[PDB]
Amino acid sequence: MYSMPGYFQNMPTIGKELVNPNPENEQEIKAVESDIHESIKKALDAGITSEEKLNERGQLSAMQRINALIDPGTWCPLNSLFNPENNKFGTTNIVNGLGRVDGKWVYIVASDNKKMAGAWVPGQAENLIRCSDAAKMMHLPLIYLLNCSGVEFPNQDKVYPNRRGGGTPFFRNSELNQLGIPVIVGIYGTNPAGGGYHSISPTILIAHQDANMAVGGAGAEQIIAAQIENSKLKVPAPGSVPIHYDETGFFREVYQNDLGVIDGIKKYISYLPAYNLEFFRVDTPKAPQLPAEDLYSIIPMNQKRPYDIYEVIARLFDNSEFSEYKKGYGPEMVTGLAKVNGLLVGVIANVQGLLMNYPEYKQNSVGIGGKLYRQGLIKMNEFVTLCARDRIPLIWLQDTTGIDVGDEAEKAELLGLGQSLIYSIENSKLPSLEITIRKASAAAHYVLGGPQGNNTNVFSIGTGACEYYVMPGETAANAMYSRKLVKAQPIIGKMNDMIQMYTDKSRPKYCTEKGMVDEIVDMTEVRPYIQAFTEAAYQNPQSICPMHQMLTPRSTREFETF
Amino acid sequence: MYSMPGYFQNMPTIGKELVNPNPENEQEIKAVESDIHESIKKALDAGITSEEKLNERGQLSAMQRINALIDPGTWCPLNSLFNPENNKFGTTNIVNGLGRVDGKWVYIVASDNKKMAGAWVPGQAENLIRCSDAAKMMHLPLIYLLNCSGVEFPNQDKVYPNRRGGGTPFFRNSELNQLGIPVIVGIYGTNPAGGGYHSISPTILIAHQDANMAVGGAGAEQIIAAQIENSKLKVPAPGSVPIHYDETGFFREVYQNDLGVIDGIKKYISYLPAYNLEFFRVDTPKAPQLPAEDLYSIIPMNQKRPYDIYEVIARLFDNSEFSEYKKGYGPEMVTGLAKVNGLLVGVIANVQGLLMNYPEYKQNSVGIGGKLYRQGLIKMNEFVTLCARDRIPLIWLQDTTGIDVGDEAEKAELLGLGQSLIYSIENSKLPSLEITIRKASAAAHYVLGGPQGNNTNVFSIGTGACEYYVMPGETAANAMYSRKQPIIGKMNDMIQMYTDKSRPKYCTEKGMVDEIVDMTEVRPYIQAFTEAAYQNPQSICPMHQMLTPRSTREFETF
Amino acid sequence: MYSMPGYFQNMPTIGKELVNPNPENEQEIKAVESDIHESIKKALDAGITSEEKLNERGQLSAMQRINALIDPGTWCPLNSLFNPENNKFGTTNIVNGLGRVDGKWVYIVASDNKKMAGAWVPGQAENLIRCSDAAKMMHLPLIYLLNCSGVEFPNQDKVYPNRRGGGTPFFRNSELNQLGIPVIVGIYGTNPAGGGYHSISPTILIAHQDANMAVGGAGAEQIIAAQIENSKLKVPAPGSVPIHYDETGFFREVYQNDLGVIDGIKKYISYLPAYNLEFFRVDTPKAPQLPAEDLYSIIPMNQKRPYDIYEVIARLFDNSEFSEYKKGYGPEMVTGLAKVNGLLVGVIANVQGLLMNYPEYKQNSVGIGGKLYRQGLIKMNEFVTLCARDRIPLIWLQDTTGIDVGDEAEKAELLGLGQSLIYSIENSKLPSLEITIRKASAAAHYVLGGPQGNNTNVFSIGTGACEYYVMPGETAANAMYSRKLVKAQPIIGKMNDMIQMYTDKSRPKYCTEKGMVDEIVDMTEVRPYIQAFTEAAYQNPQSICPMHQMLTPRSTREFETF
Ligand SMILES: C/C=C/C(=O)SCCNC(=O)CCNC(=O)[C@@H](O)C(C)(C)COP(=O)(O)OP(=O)(O)OC[C@H]1O[C@@H](n2cnc3c(N)ncnc32)[C@H](O)[C@@H]1OP(=O)(O)O
Ligand SMILES: C/C=C/C(=O)SCCNC(=O)CCNC(=O)[C@@H](O)C(C)(C)COP(=O)(O)OP(=O)(O)OC[C@H]1O[C@@H](n2cnc3c(N)ncnc32)[C@H](O)[C@@H]1OP(=O)(O)O
Ligand SMILES: C/C=C/C(=O)SCCNC(=O)CCNC(=O)[C@@H](O)C(C)(C)COP(=O)(O)OP(=O)(O)OC[C@H]1O[C@@H](n2cnc3c(N)ncnc32)[C@H](O)[C@@H]1OP(=O)(O)O
Ligand SMILES: [Cl-]
Ligand SMILES: [Cl-]
Ligand SMILES: [Cl-]
Repeated sequence: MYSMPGYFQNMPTIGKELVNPNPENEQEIKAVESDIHESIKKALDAGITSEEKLNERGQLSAMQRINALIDPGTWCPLNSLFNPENNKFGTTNIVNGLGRVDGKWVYIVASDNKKMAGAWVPGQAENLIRCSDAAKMMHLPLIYLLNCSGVEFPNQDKVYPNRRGGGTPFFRNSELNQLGIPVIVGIYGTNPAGGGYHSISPTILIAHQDANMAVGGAGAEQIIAAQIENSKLKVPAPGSVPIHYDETGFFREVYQNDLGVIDGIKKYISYLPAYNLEFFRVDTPKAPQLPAEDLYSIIPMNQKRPYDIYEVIARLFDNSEFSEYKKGYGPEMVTGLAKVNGLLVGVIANVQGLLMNYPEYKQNSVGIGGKLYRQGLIKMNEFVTLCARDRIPLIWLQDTTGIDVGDEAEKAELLGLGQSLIYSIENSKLPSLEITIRKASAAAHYVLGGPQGNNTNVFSIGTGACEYYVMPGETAANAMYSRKLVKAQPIIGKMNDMIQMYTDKSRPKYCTEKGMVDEIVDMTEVRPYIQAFTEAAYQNPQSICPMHQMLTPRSTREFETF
Repeated sequence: MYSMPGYFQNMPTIGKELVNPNPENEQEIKAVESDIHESIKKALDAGITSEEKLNERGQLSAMQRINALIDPGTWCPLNSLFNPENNKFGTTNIVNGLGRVDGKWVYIVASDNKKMAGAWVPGQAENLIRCSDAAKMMHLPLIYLLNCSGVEFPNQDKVYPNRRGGGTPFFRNSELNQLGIPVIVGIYGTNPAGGGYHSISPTILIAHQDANMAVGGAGAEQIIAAQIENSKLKVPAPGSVPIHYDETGFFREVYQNDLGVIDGIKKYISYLPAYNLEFFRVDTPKAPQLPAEDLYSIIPMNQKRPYDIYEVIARLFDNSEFSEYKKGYGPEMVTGLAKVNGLLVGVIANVQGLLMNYPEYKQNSVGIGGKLYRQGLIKMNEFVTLCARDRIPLIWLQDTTGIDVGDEAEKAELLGLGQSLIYSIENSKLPSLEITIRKASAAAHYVLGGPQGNNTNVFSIGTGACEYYVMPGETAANAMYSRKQPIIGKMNDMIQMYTDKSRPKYCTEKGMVDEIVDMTEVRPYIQAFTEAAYQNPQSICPMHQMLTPRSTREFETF
Repeated sequence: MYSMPGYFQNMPTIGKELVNPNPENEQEIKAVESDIHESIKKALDAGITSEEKLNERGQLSAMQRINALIDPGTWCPLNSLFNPENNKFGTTNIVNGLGRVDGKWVYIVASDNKKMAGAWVPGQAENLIRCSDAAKMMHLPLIYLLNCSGVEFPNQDKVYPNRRGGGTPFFRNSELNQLGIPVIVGIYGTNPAGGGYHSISPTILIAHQDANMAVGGAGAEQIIAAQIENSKLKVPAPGSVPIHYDETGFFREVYQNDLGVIDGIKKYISYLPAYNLEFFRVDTPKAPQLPAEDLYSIIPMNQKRPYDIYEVIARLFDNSEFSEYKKGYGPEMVTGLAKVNGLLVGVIANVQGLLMNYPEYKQNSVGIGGKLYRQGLIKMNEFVTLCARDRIPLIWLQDTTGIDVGDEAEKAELLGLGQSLIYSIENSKLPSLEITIRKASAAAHYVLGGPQGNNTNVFSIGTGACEYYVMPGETAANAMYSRKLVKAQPIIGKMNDMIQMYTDKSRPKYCTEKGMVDEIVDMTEVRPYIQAFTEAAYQNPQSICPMHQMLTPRSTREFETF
């Protein structure tokens, strides 16, 4: 039932059974993961109105609405801890990520109605753009579970104006619509002004019977007097159901309770165009042959230690199968085709450890795994270009310390080749996933399908072993202060300040808090995200290459045989 | 020598000669303007290495490089005071804006080498994106005068990572290239890592003979020892001319001094495709019939005072001519075609003052100028859609206090119609200029061709009479605290804080508006924008195939 | 003054000095060329009104207007002999091709006012579409020297209706405009209805003082009476200058005579955006090191004879330099980068002669040059894909007898690989030139950047040694009638009818008459056309790859060294 099994089935298998577990390493990784989960929990529960109080007066929390909406176990939260401005509640007042609904993947945004009635808080605008961007790049339906009181008044200057403030998503919703990507909103509670526009910008509007959307809402001693004297009229909240259902017909449908709204959304989701993924499969979905739990021993928290990348790839992709492009050329990178629930993806991943007698442009040299050289860069360039032609999404597994430096490296074209890769990625036009296994550092972070490719990277996730910095604090301390040491003790103070500050500001939690990485995910959650991404990417792709017309597999084969 | 003079020449003229100057108003506006210029000056001069010291060792400052590059008097700086993170030096370490080069408009980005050798500072990445974005939307060549030491080490966490950090411009440069928009870099001084990529991402590389671009540069007591012992070798800065000219050939050309580099850039700029603007003209360029200085009396700093928008439009556009679309329908807005150096633009501007017997969906009502109603919204929708079809760039003059509120307004479809306008703008696909005359407030700021339309708004500028807020502090204080003595404290805290954080300078510092420009600089920017937009447009509507003028005429006669 | 001389300058040189001329071969080719020129001459001079009579009453012929418009010696006519419907005059009543105007290449269409006042004749619509298509694909300004009386009344059914009839160009002109490509028209003489629309559809209208454009023009015994009684009024031809200049302002400018109109057009052409080609050069323009006249000896008219393709490539491209991609892999094809007036092009060309010990999927086999095999097809696929990424236009030199047949070939994926190439070409999105050196046959004609790629092939030209057929008449005779032999003299009659008919209908002149190839060009005109194409393609390209970000040269180098 599949094309070209000779190419796409029974690929080389990779990975060993884990013979030597590392409980202490596992304990270190799980400690990071636990801290993320506790922080996510503490953040979701924060706010003046609890889930309990919400339920008492007939409303569901953001997570209850999501869990009601999605197929159980398909929640891939993104930006859970995103809090670039340090809001007290620890979030941006939206919950967002990928969920599956009766088999259809959709991007989900839910207003956190526990916190200031879903108000726009600092950082929210940016958070929201990352949502509509992901949807845009994947051509994936965007679902708003809206309960939004608009601009948080004290912070208006940070949430109301500017190119990428609270007004932007409404343009982004129109762009999704114009690109042919539907937006569905469940309207809950009071949605004035900023909330109103969030209500009116989507394609389909499903309202709670008590909900409203409006250009403006109901919002010294006389001021208190006027309030009760203007409340005794029982004048209705502007733009309630009798207005936007009965008069304007802007609300297409109206339900009695939150779960009704969710059902309405489900119905409209069921209307949306989506391939049966079977159409794009080259194999029946198969689990990896090696357990993901091993990743807790395989990927070392001791950043000085290498590890075999193949052991990671064997645990993330179907059947631990892998079809490497140009094995032996560019030994610092692994580039090859794999399968995620039967679907083709291109994988690009750093190789760790020492590389004897390499790179070829240096005499008597040893290459450092995690670094990028001429062959690695050209190989990736070719591979990205091949995958682009073939409409094969790229998954980048980053663990990098940069492109090789020095005039020998410069003469090898390395700067040009790294940028050539950037060019290749931008030319690819396909949605891409970036997974930071450990190190995201140097310009290599950018060129390795980094999140700086705003047209291609849908989002990025990291494991608990991950860290982000320009370069290690010690290298940066030398780079920053060495010459000032020769100009002239307060300067060595500054150097230790720097080494410390680089450690502090490169910890997984901080990184995702600032959004350098969208989500820290458990080692056992990496594949689930890959699966969510790949299936979302193949749901309604905007371009097709028939398998028998794909070049990547052919060029791969030829490099093997010729 | 022009198509359809019956439509495009001798349009109705508008505006009166200013009979009653307002010296006190003028003084208030000019005070704001003076404070901007002084702040811009103080910011450009800040940094450890002065223009003087730069010149002594053979280098030009960012502004010297720009002024050498551009036709004199064509500098339209943007983001002069942009400093969202409050860097001490007051800037993002880049100077940027529109300049003209031998008649060709180009977007210019110059590294401020006065400050940490042009290092990436907090806010810079965002600043840079606004540059490549402007270029992208206008299909305008982007010029880098590069002197960039890469990531500022202490602030690496704010300048190195993330979707829109320092790595983003390199993708943006590839996108410009792939969209067919050339990037030209003059490479100066040391450009390692972050600087290297800024050097290598553009289309054309012109290098100073002492310059370098590299993946990585040269960058307890032993550390100082190793330095002098590693400096005695006189080992060359990685990726210098002998490497990137003589070996890789990545530097296409190499010059002896800064002005040589500038000449190289000029030569390559001269290679770039550009219409003679005469091609798109419907008239010979004419100054307005009324002086711009009048704007200092016309546009009131007293925000409670109205003014006649037509008096502004008469002073910004060629010959004070204006061809209004649907005059009398949607009286709260003026929408119509005008001319900027002979080129057609669509103008959309708020009308101020009371509007007797309006809106039509209310009994015995008076409409507030600066607000948006059913007819205004539909009219703008139609006008934007018409101009889009006709490939006519839109210039929005904002002075707004929002769309009308209340259930009567809701039944009039107002929410839907504001969003419909957002849809129309996004559908338009053309580059657009937004000018905040005074008030940028409410969702109206967004729908009136706001900078939130990231695919259409190239950038936005404001006059000294401008201010940005969700709503006035007093209205916000009621909205925030009404339902709730420490509470009246908070309300005055809010009214004050809204005043503080809505002043022109603050607004542009945060980048809510890209530049505060002098009243006499508004037209120059309009001229820069329009001419840049018509230089190499990606789409054409022949004048005789334009709908806007036809539909306009028909509304007048039928 | 150029990027990366190490890659782009001092490429390997190719080709030998011609030691053994072949005068008889030369004579055979030049005979074909002479017949083309005579036919083109006879066609241009045909019509009831001569150039002499035109000049007497103040008008220029199409060729006079073109020659006036263009830089001398830059005329590249296309479709000179295009006459699919066999019109008596031998043409489609338009003259078209590429001309250069003060350094700017433009596509030119001129109404043949010698023939029924520039009326729409059968085949014209198609001819016109090829013009707007070329302009569209190259993003090249389109110039109309219009003198058009609209639909030829007796042939209205063939020139007026249908998806690709006389109304289509007006839509095509709007599409060019919407794509950002300007159309300039010089309006001459009477242009009613069909002519009117041709006048009004362009961007810029320059009128002759006596010209008109109109929805409708002035057009038993009483009918003759009404004519003189309706002519005595001296009622002006509808839509003359007083109307379309003085009233509507549709004519932007008006000139006294034909050369004035041409000067108007020149002025507006001077307004058009165009790179100085220096911007895209990687070298200073250099002539080939070997003379093109040699082509008359090199390319054999005896179709059974091979020849060295390198000798052709050495004579068509700058300095006889060539940078071959994957030399030794896919030995049946040459694919590599070359220079045309300093500008990078990708060249793909058939290798002729026997290929010992090939293809690799057959035991004890000899490959036929001119045929396509696994490595050739994969190589081309890669090369096209590489050049697409790099924004390097492709020039295909076709001399082909098809992809290899048989189940061995089928197992080698040949069908899929040929179609993969079609996919690659369509993915390339760049303008492409196709030159038929000799044989355009089999599906190979299609996959080798054939004119069937309506989004990529701007047009196609052929030498006098060229010929087009599905397969040779003798092979086709067997294929058609062999089985009808076994089933059963009238059948061998039919076989000779076929062999003859295939010869007749595959001669260069017939081929271009039908438009299978757009123009038969002299051996010494091939490079000029390449030069016209390349410079037009680089004039205002819609996409750029910076040289230091180009992959083709890097991947080429690596295949050479690794
Ligand atoms: C261009 C766009 C501009 C804008 O968006 S302008 C902002 C317009 N927004 C409003 O008018 C909202 C006024 N709010 C209500 O009516 C809000 O009670 C509401 C009607 C929702 C919600 O009222 P509830 O009775 O349902 O109370 P909740 O538990 O859901 O939350 C209310 C609580 O959250 C906080 N809250 C709610 N909205 C905001 C905001 N916006 N900012 C800061 N804090 C907020 C505040 O502590 C509120 O207390 P009160 O003021 O006493 O009601
Ligand atoms: C992904 C990309 C990552 C990156 O970009 S990593 C950053 C790589 N950058 C470097 O290695 C630059 C090291 N700098 C030099 O060699 C720099 O002297 C330099 C070679 C330029 C410039 O040296 P000059 O001798 O020309 O001195 P300048 O007046 O131009 O400015 C130097 C001065 O500016 C400041 N400066 C310069 N660069 C930086 C930076 N980057 N951060 C903070 N502050 C800086 C600093 O006070 C410097 O003093 P010293 O350290 O004593 O030289
Ligand atoms: C959807 C679009 C539909 C259409 O285009 S409908 C066609 C509308 N066309 C007309 O009405 C053209 C009528 N022609 C004139 O007025 C034409 O004399 C004319 C005004 C040009 C040209 O008249 P001239 O006096 O300049 O004579 P010319 O030497 O340029 O050529 C005229 C000659 O060409 C021939 N001719 C010209 N036009 C046509 C056409 N169209 N078909 C066939 N043959 C034609 C014919 O033999 C003509 O002889 P007359 O009929 O005695 O004038
Ligand atoms: Cl790097
Ligand atoms: Cl509003
Ligand atoms: Cl074939």
